[PDB]
Amino acid sequence: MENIEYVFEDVVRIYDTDAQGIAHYAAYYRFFTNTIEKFIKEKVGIPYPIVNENLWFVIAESHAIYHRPVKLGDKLTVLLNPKILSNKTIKFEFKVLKDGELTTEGYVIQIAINPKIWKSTEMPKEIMDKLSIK
Amino acid sequence: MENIEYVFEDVVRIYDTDAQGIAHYAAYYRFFTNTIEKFIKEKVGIPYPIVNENLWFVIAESHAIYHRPVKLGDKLTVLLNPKILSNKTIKFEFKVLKDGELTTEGYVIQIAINPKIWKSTEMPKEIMDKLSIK
Amino acid sequence: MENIEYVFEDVVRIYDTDAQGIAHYAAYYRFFTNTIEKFIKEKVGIPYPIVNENLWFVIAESHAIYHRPVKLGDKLTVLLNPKILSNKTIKFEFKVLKDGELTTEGYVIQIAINPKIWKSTEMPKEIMDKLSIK
Amino acid sequence: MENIEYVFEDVVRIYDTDAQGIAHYAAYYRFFTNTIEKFIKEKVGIPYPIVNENLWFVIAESHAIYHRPVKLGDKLTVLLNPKILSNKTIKFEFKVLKDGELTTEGYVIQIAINPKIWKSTEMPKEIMDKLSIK
Ligand SMILES: CC(C)(COP(=O)(O)OP(=O)(O)OC[C@H]1O[C@@H](n2cnc3c(N)ncnc32)[C@H](O)[C@@H]1OP(=O)(O)O)[C@H](O)C(=O)NCCC(=O)NCCS
Ligand SMILES: CC(C)(COP(=O)(O)OP(=O)(O)OC[C@H]1O[C@@H](n2cnc3c(N)ncnc32)[C@H](O)[C@@H]1OP(=O)(O)O)[C@H](O)C(=O)NCCC(=O)NCCS
Ligand SMILES: CC(C)(COP(=O)(O)OP(=O)(O)OC[C@H]1O[C@@H](n2cnc3c(N)ncnc32)[C@H](O)[C@@H]1OP(=O)(O)O)[C@H](O)C(=O)NCCC(=O)NCCS
Ligand SMILES: CC(C)(COP(=O)(O)OP(=O)(O)OC[C@H]1O[C@@H](n2cnc3c(N)ncnc32)[C@H](O)[C@@H]1OP(=O)(O)O)[C@H](O)C(=O)NCCC(=O)NCCS
Repeated sequence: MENIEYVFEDVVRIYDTDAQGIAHYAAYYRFFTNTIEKFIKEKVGIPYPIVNENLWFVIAESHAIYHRPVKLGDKLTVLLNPKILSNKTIKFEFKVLKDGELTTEGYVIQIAINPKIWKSTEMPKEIMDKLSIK
Repeated sequence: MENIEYVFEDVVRIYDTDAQGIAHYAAYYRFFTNTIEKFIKEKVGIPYPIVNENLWFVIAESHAIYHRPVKLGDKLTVLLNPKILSNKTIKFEFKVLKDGELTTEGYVIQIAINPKIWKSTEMPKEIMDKLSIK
Repeated sequence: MENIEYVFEDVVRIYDTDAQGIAHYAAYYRFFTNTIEKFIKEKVGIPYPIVNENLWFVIAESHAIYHRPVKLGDKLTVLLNPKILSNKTIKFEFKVLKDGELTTEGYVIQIAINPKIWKSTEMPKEIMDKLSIK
Repeated sequence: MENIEYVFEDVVRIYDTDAQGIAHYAAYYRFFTNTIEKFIKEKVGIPYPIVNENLWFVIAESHAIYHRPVKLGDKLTVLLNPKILSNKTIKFEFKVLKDGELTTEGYVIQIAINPKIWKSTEMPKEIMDKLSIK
């Protein structure tokens, strides 16, 4: 449980599926959004992706490779590997597994911005400090 | 085309379906949201449901009776009957049809609010004036 | 563990909100589906809303009143009251609370069907014996 | 009508946004799915992503870069560039513009499959003859 902040688990529900009977594009975002939110909560102690009126996180890039399908009722495990690319950027890599078998892998790059001017902004030292602890 | 502001048509797409192969709960909201937005645009000339920083519309109540299923690729027609219940409230009744055959009917009650205090607020006369014209 | 099948807790997420800063129409479906799904699992011990190839639950009617908004981060408690209307239809009444104040109330009505012919069907006694308790 | 199959226009809706006041991850799927669906209809004359019981398209990989945000009400133009990678896989590259400035770029890769066995399958010549034009 030492790395538990990097592990998120849940089941595929009706609203994660479309008529092809497999999880859909937006369902993977719920899964990886839940994983990043927990991580930040437990590692940093702050809300995500809206931290405050002067600091938000927005997605600058996204990628996913869907190796295998996941169906309604599958218990998924998501594994997170955050990489701090700068005082403005984080790549959250993730893997999705069913019973230890990889189904999906990808990443999202998020940028810290001050939403009032809507430009990128350097993350406070407190947050960087928390983020550097494995 | 005189009542065209009350008529909205579109097809059911992949993302309106879940694994039961029929349109899902949120897909009807896209359909009825598109219908109300067009109506307000053409009848009133303003954006919806966020009109400005001092005036928004939020849903206070909703109802739907789903008589028949709609499937991927169905061309749906939505018919709107707005009833102005007060200077603060509108019931947007709707019907959904496939080839003239009713599939769905319901309503949403929307309230005008000033979001800065988050309380109900009376709609300007200009808007009421526009809304009263059939 | 008194009435624990009937109580579900959840938290408002970024994907539950729209630009009005509050939970949107589909979010409430997320909440009540989770509540109903959990109830069925614990009380009947079966999957929901697709039980098997011959037995599905489909929504016939939905209703909600939104007394108060819920926002990103709020924790919520859904209370369920299943009402068995017939050998084949259930009305799942629900309330949403926040810090123990009522924010939302509603119901969905669900009907058991055979999806191969798409007509409603009596719930098996297996299932009805278990639902009939409590 | 030069390259009209490749151009799609859409508008950002309330259901395309989250509490950050901008279009969210799934919204972009809404846009590019509509773009791809329209292209397939006009170029090949078939439904997408479910062509028939023996032929579906499923996403194998997705990628996007979000240069600029889009907001509620913005009109958008999606530009499509289909690249045929094999007898069974297509890479649908896309750009999103707003007031003719680049906001977003990406691709999804789609594979033709038989869903009854769930293995990839060569696209029929009917379909490939039509896709191969332009
Ligand atoms: C259908 C599926 C199993 C593919 O089945 P398969 O036939 O066993 O897959 P293969 O690995 O043989 O792929 C077939 C071809 O596609 C190619 N392919 C797979 N991924 C590719 C990609 N990312 N880019 C380009 N080509 C790709 C393979 O190289 C192979 O090429 P080939 O013509 O040289 O043989 C697929 O992996 C799948 O079900 N993925 C799940 C998709 C999903 O759930 N999508 C969710 C989107 S939200
Ligand atoms: C499956 C469906 C066709 C019902 O099929 P059916 O068997 O032909 O339907 P019936 O009209 O005979 O309904 C069966 C029973 O349910 C009852 N019922 C239907 N709607 C009801 C409701 N709103 N409240 C209470 N009971 C209801 C009927 O009165 C009937 O009662 P009975 O036991 O006295 O015979 C259903 O109408 C349907 O497919 N609706 C589409 C649902 C859908 O697309 N849901 C989308 C949700 S987002
Ligand atoms: C904004 C909100 C608090 C209303 O604030 P309020 O100032 O207390 O508004 P009121 O309760 O006095 O109601 C406004 C008026 O419309 C009427 N009204 C409210 N709900 C109604 C309903 N469901 N049907 C018909 N009329 C209704 C009221 O009677 C009142 O009329 P009145 O002044 O003549 O008495 C509202 O309850 C709310 O925030 N709801 C939650 C919105 C939400 O989260 N939903 C969207 C998610 S899908
Ligand atoms: C806020 C926004 C304009 C960035 O503003 P900006 O101040 O110009 O930020 P920059 O372009 O200088 O990039 C910020 C930093 O992160 C880096 N960065 C940006 N995108 C990156 C990416 N995709 N991968 C790795 N690093 C990246 C930049 O190189 C820069 O680092 P630097 O200062 O060392 O050069 C951003 O482009 C944006 O609004 N994107 C749209 C967000 C959105 O709508 N997406 C969510 C919907 S799903």
